[PDB]
Amino acid sequence: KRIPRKTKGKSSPATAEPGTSNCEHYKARPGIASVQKATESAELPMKNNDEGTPDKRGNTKGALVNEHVEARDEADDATKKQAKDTEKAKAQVTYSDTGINNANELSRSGNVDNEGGSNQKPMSTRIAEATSAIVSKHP
Amino acid sequence: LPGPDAEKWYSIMYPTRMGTPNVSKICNFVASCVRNRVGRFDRAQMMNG
Amino acid sequence: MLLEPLLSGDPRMTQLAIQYQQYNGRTFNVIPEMPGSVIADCVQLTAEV
Repeated sequence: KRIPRKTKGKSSPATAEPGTSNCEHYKARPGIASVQKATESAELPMKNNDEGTPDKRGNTKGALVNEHVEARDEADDATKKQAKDTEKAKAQVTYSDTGINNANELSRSGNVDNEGGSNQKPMSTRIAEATSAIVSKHP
Repeated sequence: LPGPDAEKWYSIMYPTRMGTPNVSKICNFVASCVRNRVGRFDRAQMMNG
Repeated sequence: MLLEPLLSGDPRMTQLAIQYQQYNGRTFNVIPEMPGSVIADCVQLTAEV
């Protein structure tokens, strides 16, 4: 009854017991808590990729970056997080600086809209000037 | 186009966009013009996004 | 997330599938056989009403 919702909606002779007398004398040989610690991390779901997508307004909510430059930089970002989660200074499993050329790499940057053009101005903006190009005042 | 000024540019760029309310010479001309020949009509996409 | 990365690069589309070529152009295409929807036909029902 009455379940709360996380996301915004709209505007927003009795017993002699021969059974158990418990006393723990067994150790979990891998360990329960270790598998709990690992399986919580595995329980963490997939991280969203918000980038390059239209927002509620329409404008693509990605930052002003070059797409190959961001695609090279995201390897550095996940590499630094890899070094943080291995807790060593050099991330041994790195995602960049290999010998394998990836110059045609492209990621989903906010430089591009859905039509395939630049996103220097917002598109709600450029439609606002598109209709401001035709008005007529009082005679 | 980029830059702050974007208002009168569409009038100066796309002459067939306007209406032709009267018998002004430019209005007779824009009424004599054809219709489906303004704007984007051919793009060359290679990749998604 | 649900359905969000489809929102890039003309999401006007019909049905989706994934494929791969080996080396001489043998593009192995795998198309999922689309089941019928339960939201969409009710949208059709209320549109018919």
